[PDB]
Amino acid sequence: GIREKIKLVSSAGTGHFYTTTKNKRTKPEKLELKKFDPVVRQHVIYKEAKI
Amino acid sequence: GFEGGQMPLYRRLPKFGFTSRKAAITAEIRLSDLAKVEGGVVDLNTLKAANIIGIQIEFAKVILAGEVTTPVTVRGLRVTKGARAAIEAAGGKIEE
Amino acid sequence: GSTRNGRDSEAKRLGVKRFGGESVLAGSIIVRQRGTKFHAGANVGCGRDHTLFAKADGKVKFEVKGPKNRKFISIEAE
Amino acid sequence: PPHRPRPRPLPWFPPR
Amino acid sequence: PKIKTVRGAAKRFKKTGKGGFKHKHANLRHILTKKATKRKRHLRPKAMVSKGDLGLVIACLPYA
RNA sequence: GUAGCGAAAUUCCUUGUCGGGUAAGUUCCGACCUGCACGAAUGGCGUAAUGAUGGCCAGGCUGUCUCCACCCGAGACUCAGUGAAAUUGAACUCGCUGUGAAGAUGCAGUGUACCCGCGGCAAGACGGAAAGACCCCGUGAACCUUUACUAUAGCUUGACACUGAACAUAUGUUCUAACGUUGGCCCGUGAUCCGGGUUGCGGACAGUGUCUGGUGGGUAGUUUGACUGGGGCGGUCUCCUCCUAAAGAGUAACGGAGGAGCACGAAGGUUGGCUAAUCCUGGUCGGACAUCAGGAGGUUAGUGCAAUGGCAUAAGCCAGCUUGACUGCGAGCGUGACGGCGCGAGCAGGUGCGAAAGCAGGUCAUAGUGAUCCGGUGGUUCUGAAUGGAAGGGCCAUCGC
RNA sequence: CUGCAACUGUUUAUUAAAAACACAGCACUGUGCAAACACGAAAGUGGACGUAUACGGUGUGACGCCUGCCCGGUGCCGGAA
RNA sequence: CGGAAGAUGUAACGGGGCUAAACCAUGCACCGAAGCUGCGGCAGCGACGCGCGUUGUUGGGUAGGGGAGCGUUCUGUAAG
RNA sequence: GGACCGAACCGACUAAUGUUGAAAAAUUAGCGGAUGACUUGUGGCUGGGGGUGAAAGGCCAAUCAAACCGGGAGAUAGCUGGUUCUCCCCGAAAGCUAUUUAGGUAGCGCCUCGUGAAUUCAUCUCCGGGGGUAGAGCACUGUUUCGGCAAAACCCGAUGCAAACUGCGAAUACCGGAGAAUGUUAUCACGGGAGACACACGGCGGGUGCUAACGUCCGUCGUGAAGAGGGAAACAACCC
RNA sequence: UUUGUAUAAUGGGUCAGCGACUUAUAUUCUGUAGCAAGGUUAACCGAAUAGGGGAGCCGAAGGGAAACCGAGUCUUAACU
RNA sequence: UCCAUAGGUUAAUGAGGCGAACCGGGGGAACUGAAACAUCUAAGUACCCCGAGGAAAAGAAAUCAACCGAGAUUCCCCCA
Ligand SMILES: [K+]
Ligand SMILES: [K+]
Ligand SMILES: [K+]
Ligand SMILES: [K+]
Ligand SMILES: [K+]
Ligand SMILES: [K+]
Ligand SMILES: [K+]
Ligand SMILES: [K+]
Ligand SMILES: [K+]
Ligand SMILES: [K+]
Ligand SMILES: [K+]
Ligand SMILES: [K+]
Ligand SMILES: [K+]
Ligand SMILES: [K+]
Ligand SMILES: [K+]
Ligand SMILES: [K+]
Ligand SMILES: [K+]
Ligand SMILES: [K+]
Ligand SMILES: [K+]
Ligand SMILES: [K+]
Ligand SMILES: [K+]
Ligand SMILES: [K+]
Ligand SMILES: [K+]
Ligand SMILES: [K+]
Ligand SMILES: [K+]
Ligand SMILES: [K+]
Ligand SMILES: [K+]
Ligand SMILES: [K+]
Ligand SMILES: [K+]
Ligand SMILES: [K+]
Ligand SMILES: [K+]
Ligand SMILES: [K+]
Ligand SMILES: [K+]
Ligand SMILES: [K+]
Ligand SMILES: [K+]
Ligand SMILES: [K+]
Ligand SMILES: [K+]
Ligand SMILES: [Mg+2]
Ligand SMILES: [Mg+2]
Ligand SMILES: [Mg+2]
Ligand SMILES: [Mg+2]
Ligand SMILES: [Mg+2]
Ligand SMILES: [Mg+2]
Ligand SMILES: [Mg+2]
Ligand SMILES: [Mg+2]
Ligand SMILES: [Mg+2]
Ligand SMILES: [Mg+2]
Ligand SMILES: [Mg+2]
Ligand SMILES: [Mg+2]
Ligand SMILES: [Mg+2]
Ligand SMILES: [Mg+2]
Ligand SMILES: [Mg+2]
Ligand SMILES: [Mg+2]
Ligand SMILES: [Mg+2]
Ligand SMILES: [Mg+2]
Ligand SMILES: [Mg+2]
Ligand SMILES: [Mg+2]
Ligand SMILES: [Mg+2]
Ligand SMILES: [Mg+2]
Ligand SMILES: [Mg+2]
Ligand SMILES: [Mg+2]
Ligand SMILES: [Mg+2]
Ligand SMILES: [Mg+2]
Ligand SMILES: [Mg+2]
Ligand SMILES: [Mg+2]
Ligand SMILES: [Mg+2]
Ligand SMILES: [Mg+2]
Ligand SMILES: [Mg+2]
Ligand SMILES: [Mg+2]
Ligand SMILES: [Mg+2]
Ligand SMILES: [Mg+2]
Ligand SMILES: [Mg+2]
Ligand SMILES: [Mg+2]
Ligand SMILES: [Mg+2]
Ligand SMILES: [Mg+2]
Ligand SMILES: [Mg+2]
Ligand SMILES: [Mg+2]
Ligand SMILES: [Mg+2]
Ligand SMILES: [Mg+2]
Ligand SMILES: [Mg+2]
Ligand SMILES: [Mg+2]
Ligand SMILES: [Mg+2]
Ligand SMILES: [Mg+2]
Ligand SMILES: [Mg+2]
Ligand SMILES: [Mg+2]
Ligand SMILES: [Mg+2]
Ligand SMILES: [Mg+2]
Ligand SMILES: [Mg+2]
Ligand SMILES: [Mg+2]
Ligand SMILES: [Mg+2]
Ligand SMILES: [Mg+2]
Ligand SMILES: [Mg+2]
Ligand SMILES: [Mg+2]
Ligand SMILES: [Mg+2]
Ligand SMILES: [Mg+2]
Ligand SMILES: [Mg+2]
Ligand SMILES: [Mg+2]
Ligand SMILES: [Mg+2]
Ligand SMILES: [Mg+2]
Ligand SMILES: [Mg+2]
Ligand SMILES: [Mg+2]
Ligand SMILES: [Mg+2]
Ligand SMILES: [Mg+2]
Ligand SMILES: [Mg+2]
Ligand SMILES: [Mg+2]
Ligand SMILES: [Mg+2]
Ligand SMILES: [Mg+2]
Repeated sequence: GIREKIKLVSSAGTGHFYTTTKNKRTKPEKLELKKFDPVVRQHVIYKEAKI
Repeated sequence: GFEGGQMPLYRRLPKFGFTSRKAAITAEIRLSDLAKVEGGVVDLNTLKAANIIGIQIEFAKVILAGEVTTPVTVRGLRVTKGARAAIEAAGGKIEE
Repeated sequence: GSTRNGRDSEAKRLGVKRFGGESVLAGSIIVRQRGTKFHAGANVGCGRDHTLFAKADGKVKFEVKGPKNRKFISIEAE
Repeated sequence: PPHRPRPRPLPWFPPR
Repeated sequence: PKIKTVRGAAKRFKKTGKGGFKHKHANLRHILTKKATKRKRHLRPKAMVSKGDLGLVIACLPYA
């Protein structure tokens, strides 16, 4: 039980977020993925934030 | 509700929703009820006098249920699309 | 003394659900299996857990094809 | 070993 | 005296047209990150109480 | 762990060993020390006297006994009078061997036995008596304990109130007028109560109220699991894989064996490519085994982690580009008592890889988990207790113990 | 001859009289008097018409010879920057 | 056939007894149940014709479900 | 003089008796104290989580780890017992799952009553299926015995063993389709009412145990349970 | 009461008398009667088992957490 | 203690005690239910105490309502 929960927040400023987990020791760099934002209905960049 | 000690059904399921106060003072009127008022003017007060809706009802909707033969003037009530057709077909008119 | 055993898992109800000649609707599970003891033939799909399911209405048909003598399940559109 | 206690008396009760 | 509603049951079940009951699914309050989206999406809509359970529900909600 | 004591009111082994006593002594007395597990005021060691106190020995004495006999009285027994009790399904109520809710008057087979009293005896009627006190069980009870849980009287701390004035630098000293007095004297008064008066002594202290931290078995209410070849002790309790399991599914035991309570932004997606172990032969350092070449071999390898089923079109290995580990849904189906859990073509939106057909809603598959309530965070074309707002509630997403 | 308790006492009315309780003696400790302490929402009362050679609590248990080491734990006492 | 000992009494064919009245084989007779058939009767369910007839079939039961009744006291019918 | 012996008086160490007693604690013979921390009369005070206790949880009106009387009160009792007239029809279960659950209870299964929809369901025949059991085998995973070749293993042979071995593999069973005949509609759905969730033995397939148990735990069928009659001397569960 | 009792498991000495599924209200289902897209009144008034009293209640519409829409509605940007 | 006050004496008037329920107020359980139990329940019940009357208590809006309005208290039926 080392992987901590994180939220990936939309860059579209919709407030929509996905959640996932992350090994913060091994991979300290912030996760950044293009994901579908259903509010704007577009693939936008999602960036890591605190759960 | 007791099931021998197993979490009962009404406890293992989540609560949901809230109760509207506005719903309590809202009523539905059938077309069949429009003929039961006195004068041929269906308003909130004539519906109450005719014992169609309760005394504390503030809002009422006429819905397409039953038939309306006579012409009636509906005043102040909401009316469904289907009910509007039926009332106007019977020679009535809907006043906002 | 005592025992160090005494454990097992729930039975998973695997196996053939629809046998040869049975008429199935599309979507119907034909076999539940760990790994592909049977392989998907015509009009049969393989799910992520290697469940074989009908992709069309028809009759289930088992058949052995190939040099390895692999068991295929297919749906004969009927 | 013994399977019974040695017999004892009961307390007095109004008899009838 | 009047039968009393089990008030907790009345907050969890609502009677439908043909006289069944709808309820919200369990398992969508928390610990959501680990659950598949498909699983969660299927828990969102209200479901109907099953045959085995109706008797229990009806007993709890005499004025439903 | 000293002095002292020690097989002891303490020594399990143990009737320890040695000595004394007896014909013979698991007890007794004296020692030894190997004190299972003595030991100094929950006192150590001694100790005259005392004891309806525990142990052992001897003299005397004896019907305690060898082994009983006889006798005197009171009953027993018979007659007259009076006249209970426990118990009791019904009885025409024998032995034996077998049978059988497994120890028979009552069943089977068989043996024996004319009907009925009276005195006696207690082997049986699982005799009478008391809904077993042992043992277990009940989400019974009581009382007791404590560093069980939760409270709480009491004790204690500070804040505010009753409670004031000077002075010096929140703290101290001084003051008197609140307040205290279980000091003295006077009066009510014939009164060691009480009140008033005068005076002294304390004095804003003490003390009391409200609030507050600590302490609190002093007291109270309670809790203190289940399974179990009785209970306890031990073990176990959810999930995954195999076997038991009787060639569909399912299938028990405190049956036989192992695992889980995760990992991974690549170990996911896609496109293109690729194919193992082991051994043999030769070769710098180089050896049984490193890397190189060829041959045999044919998956005996590999698969993030158990086991099983799978895997070459690889699900195994390598590289490029990526975020489908998408959002809304879902014909149909599997599996559960239910809560639930699982598989899923296809449809819409938007995406990645590929020339394209296509493939992609995580991972070869099956473990890696937890309902509800209460609460948190973000969003919201819902609600908003006269009205506009807002709080609060709902809905969607998500989190916590 | 010997265990235990010094002794006289006390005790389970109704299965235990004892080696148990008490005891004189010993020690520790609290208590300055409106005493500590106890009964009592309180007033009061006992302690005591007593005053540390007194009173309460606790342990030990005549007498003789004696009563060793440990203050880490728990309590109590004291300190306070 | 021996191997082969147990406690109240034969007591390890139920007994008497048996040399078959034992065992094996084959056969035919008979006995034997509340089974089956015969005769008479009752009831349930269903056909079939018009409540009745004809006919098939069914009728062991604990928990328990369903159906139909008896009788008791009291009220009306009953100042009968 | 809490001194000695010993009556009264106060106690209560031993034994016998008595034990539906003469007596709900005594009698008889012995026994301890007997100027004291003695004993006794009369009156008084202490009250129930309270008293009082030279301490035994003793005693507080024959009652004491919380008196007695009345009340809350018909406390609660998942436990035991008991539950009253008649006839007719059908007729279980002693399983699964969950449970501070295990002798309780709940959903489901099994019973009954009612309503509704199918030539629904069952038996047999034929047809289409998957199987990995019995058996067998030994390439595989392990195990085993002996040989022939060799730096004494492999290679080359012979021989066994396996619940957790399979290069093989039945009978049955199960799923589906078609067809006849027969059957109390026996199948399915919904609704009213349950009971039951201690099972027993016998056969067959097994785990466990000693291929011990009238043992224990599963599967499956039968009987008992809830079933009388005949047989097995007698004998729920065996035979008819 | 039990898997199972002649059981040596429980209970009853016998007789007579008494002794255990009730009552109220709510709710659901069945039967039956009335009326029927309607049905029915409560308290109360009334000398009135009449009559009045329709306050109410149930039903004739649902969907949605809700606003709201309505033979549809919810879900969704939108549904095959 | 100088006035005074406390105190004292006499007179007049009244009170006290009892009572089945009902009523207002001061105190106030536990068993029990929650299938244990502590919040909660039982229940402001039982019980104790004080007071009062033929009744008691309550009562004449610093009340509701919802932009329309109502018009003290008490009791009954609804709302539920
Ligand atoms: K010794
Ligand atoms: K010792
Ligand atoms: K001590
Ligand atoms: K001493
Ligand atoms: K003595
Ligand atoms: K006989
Ligand atoms: K005889
Ligand atoms: K006898
Ligand atoms: K003064
Ligand atoms: K002060
Ligand atoms: K305490
Ligand atoms: K067992
Ligand atoms: K046993
Ligand atoms: K990849
Ligand atoms: K890749
Ligand atoms: K002695
Ligand atoms: K001594
Ligand atoms: K004595
Ligand atoms: K004592
Ligand atoms: K210490
Ligand atoms: K210390
Ligand atoms: K006296
Ligand atoms: K008491
Ligand atoms: K008494
Ligand atoms: K059940
Ligand atoms: K039913
Ligand atoms: K082999
Ligand atoms: K069996
Ligand atoms: K039968
Ligand atoms: K029994
Ligand atoms: K008995
Ligand atoms: K009813
Ligand atoms: K009706
Ligand atoms: K629709
Ligand atoms: K309580
Ligand atoms: K309970
Ligand atoms: K309890
Ligand atoms: Mg109305
Ligand atoms: Mg398995
Ligand atoms: Mg949520
Ligand atoms: Mg010795
Ligand atoms: Mg010796
Ligand atoms: Mg001798
Ligand atoms: Mg000695
Ligand atoms: Mg000692
Ligand atoms: Mg010392
Ligand atoms: Mg000491
Ligand atoms: Mg001593
Ligand atoms: Mg006589
Ligand atoms: Mg016998
Ligand atoms: Mg005789
Ligand atoms: Mg005798
Ligand atoms: Mg007896
Ligand atoms: Mg008993
Ligand atoms: Mg306690
Ligand atoms: Mg309690
Ligand atoms: Mg247990
Ligand atoms: Mg199987
Ligand atoms: Mg099988
Ligand atoms: Mg089974
Ligand atoms: Mg992978
Ligand atoms: Mg507002
Ligand atoms: Mg407001
Ligand atoms: Mg000795
Ligand atoms: Mg003594
Ligand atoms: Mg003495
Ligand atoms: Mg005694
Ligand atoms: Mg005695
Ligand atoms: Mg002592
Ligand atoms: Mg003999
Ligand atoms: Mg016959
Ligand atoms: Mg017959
Ligand atoms: Mg006949
Ligand atoms: Mg019959
Ligand atoms: Mg019958
Ligand atoms: Mg003397
Ligand atoms: Mg005495
Ligand atoms: Mg005497
Ligand atoms: Mg004397
Ligand atoms: Mg004791
Ligand atoms: Mg007494
Ligand atoms: Mg008590
Ligand atoms: Mg009560
Ligand atoms: Mg009772
Ligand atoms: Mg029958
Ligand atoms: Mg639980
Ligand atoms: Mg075999
Ligand atoms: Mg059970
Ligand atoms: Mg059982
Ligand atoms: Mg069984
Ligand atoms: Mg067997
Ligand atoms: Mg058995
Ligand atoms: Mg056996
Ligand atoms: Mg039974
Ligand atoms: Mg029979
Ligand atoms: Mg028979
Ligand atoms: Mg017979
Ligand atoms: Mg038994
Ligand atoms: Mg019998
Ligand atoms: Mg008998
Ligand atoms: Mg009997
Ligand atoms: Mg009994
Ligand atoms: Mg009896
Ligand atoms: Mg609606
Ligand atoms: Mg409770
Ligand atoms: Mg009066
Ligand atoms: Mg008044």
